[PDB]
Amino acid sequence: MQIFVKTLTGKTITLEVEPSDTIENVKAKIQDKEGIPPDQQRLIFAGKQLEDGRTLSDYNIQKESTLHLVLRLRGG
Amino acid sequence: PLCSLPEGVDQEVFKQLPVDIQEEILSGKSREKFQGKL
Repeated sequence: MQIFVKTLTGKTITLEVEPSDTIENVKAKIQDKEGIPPDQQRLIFAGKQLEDGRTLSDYNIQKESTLHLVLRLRGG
Repeated sequence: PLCSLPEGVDQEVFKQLPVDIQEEILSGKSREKFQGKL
């Protein structure tokens, strides 16, 4: 299933993931798409942020899920 | 409080995000993509 990640700048990013995969896999994709590390990369679904220590299905991440990428605390 | 938004910010995405993210961007922190406009 492909999900769309809309960043704060309204930037949609299509990522090919599965309901069995883990958030860590979804985040990695965004890296090869935009180029943001897991330290500044943040996910938003169901009105709450997701963690790398969980599965997509855990957050009820269905197909064409409308994800939201947010910038995490950064040095500068 | 969406009076102070970053550059190229998406209102739709802003009002769509949780209060946690709305307060993080409002504080003027977490800026890696672009450089803050101080």
